[PDB]
Amino acid sequence: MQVILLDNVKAGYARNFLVPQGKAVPA
Amino acid sequence: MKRTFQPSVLKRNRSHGFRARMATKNGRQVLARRRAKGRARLTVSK
Amino acid sequence: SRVCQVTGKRPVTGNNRSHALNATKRRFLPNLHSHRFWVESEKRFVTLRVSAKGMRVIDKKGIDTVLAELRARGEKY
RNA sequence: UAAGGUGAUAUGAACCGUUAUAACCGGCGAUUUCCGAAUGGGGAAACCCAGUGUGUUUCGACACACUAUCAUUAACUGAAUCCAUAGGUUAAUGAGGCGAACCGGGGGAACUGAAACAUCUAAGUACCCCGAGGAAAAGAAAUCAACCGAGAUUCCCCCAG
RNA sequence: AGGGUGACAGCCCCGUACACAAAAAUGCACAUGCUGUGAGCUCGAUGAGUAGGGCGGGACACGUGGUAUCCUGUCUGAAUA
RNA sequence: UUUUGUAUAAUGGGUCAGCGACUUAUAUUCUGUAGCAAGGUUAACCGAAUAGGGGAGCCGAAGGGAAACCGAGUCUUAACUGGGCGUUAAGUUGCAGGGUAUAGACCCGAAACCCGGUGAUCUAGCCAUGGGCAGGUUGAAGGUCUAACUGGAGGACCGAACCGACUAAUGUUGAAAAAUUAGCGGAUGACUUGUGGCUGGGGGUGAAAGGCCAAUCAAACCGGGAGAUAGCU
RNA sequence: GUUUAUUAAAAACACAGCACUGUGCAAACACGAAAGUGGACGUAUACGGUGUGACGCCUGCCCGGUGCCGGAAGGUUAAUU
RNA sequence: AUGUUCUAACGUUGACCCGUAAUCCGGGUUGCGGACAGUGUCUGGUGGGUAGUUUGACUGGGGCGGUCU
Ligand SMILES: [K+]
Ligand SMILES: [K+]
Ligand SMILES: [K+]
Ligand SMILES: [K+]
Ligand SMILES: [K+]
Ligand SMILES: [K+]
Ligand SMILES: [K+]
Ligand SMILES: [K+]
Ligand SMILES: [K+]
Ligand SMILES: [K+]
Ligand SMILES: [K+]
Ligand SMILES: [K+]
Ligand SMILES: [K+]
Ligand SMILES: [K+]
Ligand SMILES: [K+]
Ligand SMILES: [K+]
Ligand SMILES: [K+]
Ligand SMILES: [K+]
Ligand SMILES: [K+]
Ligand SMILES: [Mg+2]
Ligand SMILES: [Mg+2]
Ligand SMILES: [Mg+2]
Ligand SMILES: [Mg+2]
Ligand SMILES: [Mg+2]
Ligand SMILES: [Mg+2]
Ligand SMILES: [Mg+2]
Ligand SMILES: [Mg+2]
Ligand SMILES: [Mg+2]
Ligand SMILES: [Mg+2]
Ligand SMILES: [Mg+2]
Ligand SMILES: [Mg+2]
Ligand SMILES: [Mg+2]
Ligand SMILES: [Mg+2]
Ligand SMILES: [Mg+2]
Ligand SMILES: [Mg+2]
Ligand SMILES: [Mg+2]
Ligand SMILES: [Mg+2]
Ligand SMILES: [Mg+2]
Ligand SMILES: [Mg+2]
Ligand SMILES: [Mg+2]
Ligand SMILES: [Mg+2]
Ligand SMILES: [Mg+2]
Ligand SMILES: [Mg+2]
Ligand SMILES: [Mg+2]
Ligand SMILES: [Mg+2]
Ligand SMILES: [Mg+2]
Ligand SMILES: [Mg+2]
Ligand SMILES: [Mg+2]
Ligand SMILES: [Mg+2]
Ligand SMILES: [Mg+2]
Ligand SMILES: [Mg+2]
Ligand SMILES: [Mg+2]
Ligand SMILES: [Mg+2]
Ligand SMILES: [Mg+2]
Ligand SMILES: [Mg+2]
Ligand SMILES: [Mg+2]
Ligand SMILES: [Mg+2]
Ligand SMILES: [Mg+2]
Ligand SMILES: [Mg+2]
Repeated sequence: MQVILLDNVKAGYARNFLVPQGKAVPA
Repeated sequence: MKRTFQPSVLKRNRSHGFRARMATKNGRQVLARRRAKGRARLTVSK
Repeated sequence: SRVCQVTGKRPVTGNNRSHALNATKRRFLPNLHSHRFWVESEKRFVTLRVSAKGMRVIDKKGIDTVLAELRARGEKY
């Protein structure tokens, strides 16, 4: 899953941590 | 000797009465069949 | 019921087939999971019962678009 | 429309009417108990018991209307929890139940045939379930054809056992 | 036509052919008012967890067969004139 | 009727009256008959039309070969002296009939299998809430190692009600689709009983007999698949 | 005590007692496509299953077969790739 | 590819708060587990627990024996 770091990953890393914690958003 | 029919009006009405028939879809189908046949007495109630 | 809230995937029927081609009825169930989705626009978690396929749909389309579809179908969340 | 009439078994009684409110026929209205989706709560159907509001009362009571549930929408209110959201309340709109077939969909046998039987058959039939309409469904080519062409869907006869 | 009448009726009776009729409600087909629906013309645009694939099933007259095509429970996954 | 064979003491029929079994549809073949004839005939449909239109088709006038293909021939084979099938028999459409096919397919008849319902008012187990057990015995623990006295245990004892059902006789088109009479077992308990409740059919329940689940049980009843199928009578 | 209501009441079933065995609790186990519910508002001195059947004296030898329990060197072996 | 650690998916039939008159359910807070468990699809094993069935004929009755070209 492509993400923009705000602070390619496994979909679960994005879905359940990075995006909810406000650390990234999808590309 | 004790025979099979031992009448109780309360048990009769609870087992087979109008409201017992109306309480389930299959009981309502009984009433629909008996209305379609043209029964004078739909249930044991009356 | 075993229904994906995103895709509407539900149990379908088919056959088990033996080596001797004996057919017995079976079901195929969706790969359903209850999952808490972060909805940034509401600052809230929304739990959906979703197929694994529905989770890929959410990843692609985004949770806001999917929940918009859910509201317009009368699908309560 | 009328010289007759008050449905039947079914006579009688007491009457109504004969130039037009006798009766009879048709249109539109009025009335329309109780049970039943039954909907104010309950219930062993045709019963038992309420709340609220008006109005009447001769103080004993009395009448009438409203009060189900769900969905949607709107307003107001409103947690854990800050904003909130869930929740709550009221109003409006709709639904609900029934019905022979036909129709679309979700499920789906077995006997039987195979001269046994398991693949296969019976058959996507019977049956159960959901939903609709006067019909339904389908439908305007990511279709066929064969280098020539056709031009959505549906139904009938062929092609062909 | 048909039915009735004390046996079998064109002319006894009720009808029948034919010719007419609506205060009221209502179907329909027109015409003409009114509310919303908004024609036409240049210029774009052209349906993605989709098509396709692997696994399991089902549907196609077609039983997996050398098996196209359709549907999809599961895992994937394009090009987009 | 069935049989090698029936007066047969094999089957069926008490009698009468009424009803009761080779059908229908569509395909296909053959026969008869009618029409037309190297042709015959139309289907749906159009038509107010039993008319008329409609020849899409179908059958026939050519076969041989697996086929390409060739064609009164063709196939076989490298090729036939040959050999196989063909060539010198009129068909076709109605109408009637015989047979066949698919359909319940001459009629009646299973035991069963499947699907959806109805049933625990009988009975089995359980749940809740009420009731019942005359009369008479025995004398545990305990109490005040043994004595007296006291005490009142028990799936304890004898025995009515009550619950059962061991034996015999009767009855067996019964008084009764399970009883009556004389005797018999339990009778404070793992007891018995009223009312109500719960468990549902490959399911229940069973101190277990395949017992019981409404006079039905090695898979209830009712309706449906259904005219199941029946090489049998 | 129980049993074949309606030809069997028994030596059959049950039984207290005994043993094996499972079960650490969201127990095993059972009814349920599931949610749940029983087990149990119990917790190994408990609960389920199995066999035996008061009590007394006892209960010998066999683990090759079939189960069950434990093991994991080696062989073989699925989808998948 | 195995192992440790982590928390954020997921589990909780621990505690507490709220909806709330509620021992269901949901939301919240927190503890404990934790990428395990569990579920879907696929797949090997096991599977009279359950189901559909098969289990020949001749024969001096049938069976047993014998036989079947
Ligand atoms: K079958
Ligand atoms: K057969
Ligand atoms: K006449
Ligand atoms: K796909
Ligand atoms: K004979
Ligand atoms: K005889
Ligand atoms: K014929
Ligand atoms: K002929
Ligand atoms: K020749
Ligand atoms: K002829
Ligand atoms: K026939
Ligand atoms: K049964
Ligand atoms: K006895
Ligand atoms: K052993
Ligand atoms: K937690
Ligand atoms: K896991
Ligand atoms: K088995
Ligand atoms: K012989
Ligand atoms: K003999
Ligand atoms: Mg009510
Ligand atoms: Mg009411
Ligand atoms: Mg409706
Ligand atoms: Mg057969
Ligand atoms: Mg339509
Ligand atoms: Mg072209
Ligand atoms: Mg006469
Ligand atoms: Mg397009
Ligand atoms: Mg395609
Ligand atoms: Mg695909
Ligand atoms: Mg393909
Ligand atoms: Mg495939
Ligand atoms: Mg297939
Ligand atoms: Mg003889
Ligand atoms: Mg003779
Ligand atoms: Mg003789
Ligand atoms: Mg004689
Ligand atoms: Mg005789
Ligand atoms: Mg005979
Ligand atoms: Mg006789
Ligand atoms: Mg030819
Ligand atoms: Mg005693
Ligand atoms: Mg008894
Ligand atoms: Mg006696
Ligand atoms: Mg005694
Ligand atoms: Mg006694
Ligand atoms: Mg036996
Ligand atoms: Mg019985
Ligand atoms: Mg059976
Ligand atoms: Mg049938
Ligand atoms: Mg029959
Ligand atoms: Mg005894
Ligand atoms: Mg007996
Ligand atoms: Mg006896
Ligand atoms: Mg529990
Ligand atoms: Mg024993
Ligand atoms: Mg078997
Ligand atoms: Mg069968
Ligand atoms: Mg058999
Ligand atoms: Mg034999």
